[PDB]
Amino acid sequence: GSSGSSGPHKCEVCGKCFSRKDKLKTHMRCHTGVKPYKCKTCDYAAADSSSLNKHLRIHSDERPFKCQICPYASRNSSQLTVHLRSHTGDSGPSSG
Ligand SMILES: [Zn+2]
Ligand SMILES: [Zn+2]
Ligand SMILES: [Zn+2]
Repeated sequence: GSSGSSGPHKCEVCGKCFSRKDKLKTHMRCHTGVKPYKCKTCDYAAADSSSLNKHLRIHSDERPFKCQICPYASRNSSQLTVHLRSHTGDSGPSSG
């Protein structure tokens, strides 16, 4: 059997309180952007990866270092050293 669940649904996305489900249901119409390509700081969404990649260009950031396991990056090597730690279960090659 099922009891059911309900409650208030605020447009946290922007911060608009909506009690009438009918209202919100449509309110979303505005927030319609399911693009996995979004800036790090800006709220811009691109369809094609490249698009986002280029957008990052304008942003002056010196990140010569780049992790292997993850596409992560750091301005200094030191930072990367501590970052790696994260990768605890790094399944890879190992002789012996
Ligand atoms: Zn909203
Ligand atoms: Zn940006
Ligand atoms: Zn990493």
